[PDB]
This record gives sequence, C-alpha cells and structure tokens, in this order.
Amino acid sequence: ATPFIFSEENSALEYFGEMLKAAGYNFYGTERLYSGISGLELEADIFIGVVYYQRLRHMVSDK
Amino acid sequence: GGLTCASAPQGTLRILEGPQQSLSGSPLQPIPASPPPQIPPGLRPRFCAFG
Repeated sequence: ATPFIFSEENSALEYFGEMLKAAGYNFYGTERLYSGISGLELEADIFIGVVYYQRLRHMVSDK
Repeated sequence: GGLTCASAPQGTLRILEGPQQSLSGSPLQPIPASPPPQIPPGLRPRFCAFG
C-alpha cells in the first residue's frame, strides 16, 4: 500500500478487483448481506472488507 | 642590485587543472523503475459457499 505505485493506467481498484474476482467475490467489494433484525436480504449490495483499526487513548473514563 | 622599476607586462598566463569529460556527456543512467503490482499466478476460488 505504498503511495505512488498505482498510476491511472494500472489503477488500484482494477488490481484489487481482479484479486477479489480471482477469489470468487465481487469485483467492487460488495456482498449480499441480510438483515439480522428482519431476516430479509437487504436490497442494496453492501460494501464490506477488512480495515485495520486503531484504538486511541482518549477514553470516556478519563473525561 | 639597484632594483629599478621595469615596464608594464604584456599579458597574463594562468595555469589551472582541467576536468576530464570523457565520462560525462554519456547517456544518463537513471535508477530503474520499480514494477507495477502484478496479480500473482495461481489464484483460485478457495471459498465455496456453504450447503
């Protein structure tokens, strides 16, 4: 994920979409989610992935 | 040894080293560009849907 390694010719979304297509997933990162409250398949096509989160030290116990 | 004042000089020679430029003026030698990211070979669908 180094910056400036993807140009406009070889896009990043084209690259990682071809990776997801090779894995048998959607090219655009979305999946068919269902509703856990309703049981029904949601009409939209929901973008899901793996993002690396950080926990900041600002807690409500100190505030 | 009277040390009289002589005439004005005609000109000036000036000796100094010259650099060698047989090396430079060549075609440039840049750092080679890193390759764009290419998809790995042998990517298969590992996940099959349940049931």
